[PDB]
Amino acid sequence: MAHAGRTGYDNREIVMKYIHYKLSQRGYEWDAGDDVEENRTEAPEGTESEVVHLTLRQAGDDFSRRYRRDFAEMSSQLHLTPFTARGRFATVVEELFRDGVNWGRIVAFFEFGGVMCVESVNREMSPLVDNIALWMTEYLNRHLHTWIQDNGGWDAFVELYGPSMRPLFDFSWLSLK
Ligand SMILES: CC(C)OC(=O)Nc1ccc(C2=NN(C(=O)c3ccc(Br)cc3)[C@H](c3ccccc3)C2)cc1
Repeated sequence: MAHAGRTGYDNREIVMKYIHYKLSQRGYEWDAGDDVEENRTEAPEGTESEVVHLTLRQAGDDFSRRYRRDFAEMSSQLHLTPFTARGRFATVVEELFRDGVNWGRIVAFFEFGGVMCVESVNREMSPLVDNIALWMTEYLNRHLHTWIQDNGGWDAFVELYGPSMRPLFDFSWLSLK
């Protein structure tokens, strides 16, 4: 069996943390159920897990900061709807893994869900924030679970998008229209 290794990250946390952070950046306070604003304990319990999120959230944030215009153009205009939001989410995701899955694309998947959350809050659709991120956890663990396991897991990604890893190659923008 498997025991002691560099693989075992909870996609649920990688998402919630990503959405919880990306949302705070836009001045949004997403209430992912668990709300404990009275425990400033930064104990070294899950330092490794934090990296997968820090390096990940930083990886996408770096690309977004460069193409903020292209993002704000599609985001600000992105027509969100709880009736076809799930359907559109798949369309954007399908493109991400349409030509194959790679650490780069995986970055768009996380950045994608973040945009929707920020766009939902604008249209007074906070409830969507929980639905969007939720679909990410399921999708990530549904299909992206195996692939990531064969791509050295988040461990490999962390090394590719580590803190020292200067601005390297980017992912093909999921041009949808
Ligand atoms: C974040 C990374 C992956 O970079 C991106 O490519 N992001 C990305 C790209 C395009 C859109 C768009 N969303 N669209 C939606 O209609 C839509 C609706 C609801 C939700 Br939830 C998400 C997207 C447009 C759309 C219009 C018509 C048909 C299908 C989709 C295209 C959104 C996000």
